[PDB]
Amino acid sequence: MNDALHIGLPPFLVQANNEPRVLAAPEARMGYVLELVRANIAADGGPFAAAVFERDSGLLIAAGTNRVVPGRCSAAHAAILALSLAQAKLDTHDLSADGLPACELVTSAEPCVMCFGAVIWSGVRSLVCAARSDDVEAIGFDEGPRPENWMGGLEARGITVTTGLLRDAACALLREYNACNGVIYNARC
Amino acid sequence: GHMNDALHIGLPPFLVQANNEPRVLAAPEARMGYVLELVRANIAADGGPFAAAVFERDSGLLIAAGTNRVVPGRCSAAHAAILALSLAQAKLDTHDLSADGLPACELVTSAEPCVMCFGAVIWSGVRSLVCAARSDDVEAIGFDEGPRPENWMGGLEARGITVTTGLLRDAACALLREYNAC
Ligand SMILES: Nc1nc(O)c2[nH]nnc2n1
Ligand SMILES: [Zn+2]
Ligand SMILES: [Zn+2]
Repeated sequence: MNDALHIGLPPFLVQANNEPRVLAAPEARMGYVLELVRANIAADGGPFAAAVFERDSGLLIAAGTNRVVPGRCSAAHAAILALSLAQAKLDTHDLSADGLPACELVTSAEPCVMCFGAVIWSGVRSLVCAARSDDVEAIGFDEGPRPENWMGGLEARGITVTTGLLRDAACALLREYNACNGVIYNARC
Repeated sequence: GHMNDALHIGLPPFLVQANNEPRVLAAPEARMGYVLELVRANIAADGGPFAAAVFERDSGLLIAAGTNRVVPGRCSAAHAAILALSLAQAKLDTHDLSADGLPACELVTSAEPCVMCFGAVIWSGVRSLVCAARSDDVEAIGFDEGPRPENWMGGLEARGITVTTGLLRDAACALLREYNAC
């Protein structure tokens, strides 16, 4: 659309944002996010996904995935779509606005510099990641020149940080995606 | 606004018009001038005092323009640079503005990008960034730039994006000051 910023969502992602879901444990939240990653890969997207949850209830607010290529938008990273769709559902730019419960971002990989800033501005009070930055860059993706000690930057910003949650599974998905990135047809892929 | 099958960021009349009107501005100040014009209309359209536009670096052909639409759009990622770069990619049918066969693109923005936009610029494919107001000018009216890397400018140049700042700074600050006063 030339009259607005329009990022369509693949069916699976639409399903994820339509069906009520509650996941109490961190492993439960991250496990669901990893399901979206495999499904995004199957839906022509990057091996990345994230979701916004109510930190104290585990209620899924919104889910997002990498749609850069099919979306014709380099700003379409998982964290950004998840944060935006969440803000659109709660009808506010601040997920920390008076009246709403604390929000948490559960992302399959540590945020690049762009999404890093996106998180700080989002209003979320917590960030939980799976794959470390080195894991993402090991298969080719660039995290960008994030400020030094970005983690300490978030905490000082009142944003608690956690990483490595279900890292092994997150890494397995990053590597299978990489094992198909090529152009030579692979029936196994 | 809010949707189920998509993230839809509506645009106000003037911005829609700006994204569909033929406009070729060769000189740098010409481009920055138009952009500051968008700032004003945006302020009147309930948006923040920020705007940007992507241009064909050498011909000055306007490709797309964006403005801060955070509050009215209920989206903290809706900064001038994000939308402009995003709508430019939409109009050129690609996520990479440096794609082969595509002309070099430039993002003329009213204020220096925040840590977030900093990254968007890097992943956008643009090869040039021209800014009017400086970071301290932005911070001087209550707008945060977030924790950017040490020497974000060198960070952009190291990646093939030449940076120019201070262009029409004074004219842009007058718009920042007025926005702040109201
Ligand atoms: N710092 C800052 N804050 C916003 O909300 C912006 N929108 N556009 N550019 C912007 N820059
Ligand atoms: Zn990112
Ligand atoms: Zn910004």
